[PDB]
Amino acid sequence: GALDVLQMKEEDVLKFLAAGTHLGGTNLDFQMEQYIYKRKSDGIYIINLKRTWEKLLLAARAIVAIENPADVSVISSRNTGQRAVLKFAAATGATPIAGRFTPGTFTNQIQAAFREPRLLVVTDPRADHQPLTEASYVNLPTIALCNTDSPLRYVDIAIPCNNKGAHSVGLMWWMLAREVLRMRGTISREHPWEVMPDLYFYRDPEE
RNA sequence: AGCUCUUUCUCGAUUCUGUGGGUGGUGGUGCAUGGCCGUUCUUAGUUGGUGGAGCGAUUUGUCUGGUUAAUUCCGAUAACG
Repeated sequence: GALDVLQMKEEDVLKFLAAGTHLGGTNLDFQMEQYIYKRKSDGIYIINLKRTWEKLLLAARAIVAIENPADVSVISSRNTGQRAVLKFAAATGATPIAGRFTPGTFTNQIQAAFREPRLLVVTDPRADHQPLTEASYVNLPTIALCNTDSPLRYVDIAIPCNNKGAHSVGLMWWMLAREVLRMRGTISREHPWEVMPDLYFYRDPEE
């Protein structure tokens, strides 16, 4: 949005630059091309950082529009997102799934794990492909974190970022939790937040 | 064998006689059947419900690999129980 109260600050841009979020792959799909700045002299694509913040605020404006927070479902089958989705679901009251998704969880009405959500958020479209393709049987809207070579086939909001691993995946979930809590009125739009980004990251060498 | 022939005593409504109808049969059909037994077959095999795939007969589950006397376990996984 145009508003100064929604503008991206210097201190967020430095946190993007320090985590590698702007660095894509060596390949580009034709659906992702509008999110790209340029290709480097070494064959790597640069993701446009202002495009990310608009698509992330549009995603937060979808997540705030659900009146019961337990109706939102959150997923990661790769390890680099598992701590991050568990912390996101603690900060705001969504339902997490981590590890293997069981086929038929959304469509086998009798099943012990059966559930019926209103919104679905996924960490990587190529890896999390079962809950994406299974959402096509039940009228379920979708948000996803997309790299330059991600296949867009059932996602309705794609957020441009490096999703390969490490600090970049944890930072995106932390920043999405910050803005949903801000615009619902639970924390300040000006005072810094008490939760450090480093709480969401995956398994750097411990000692 | 009073079976039958000659003879001349005996019993007492129980039988005899014609028609209808029964009853019995190690008689016929095991290619009309039940029950029982043998064999395919001594091996590891077989099947619903709800979900997914095909216009359909059908299929997945019931598996690439390792392990076991074993569809026995581990694990993998559009299937779950």
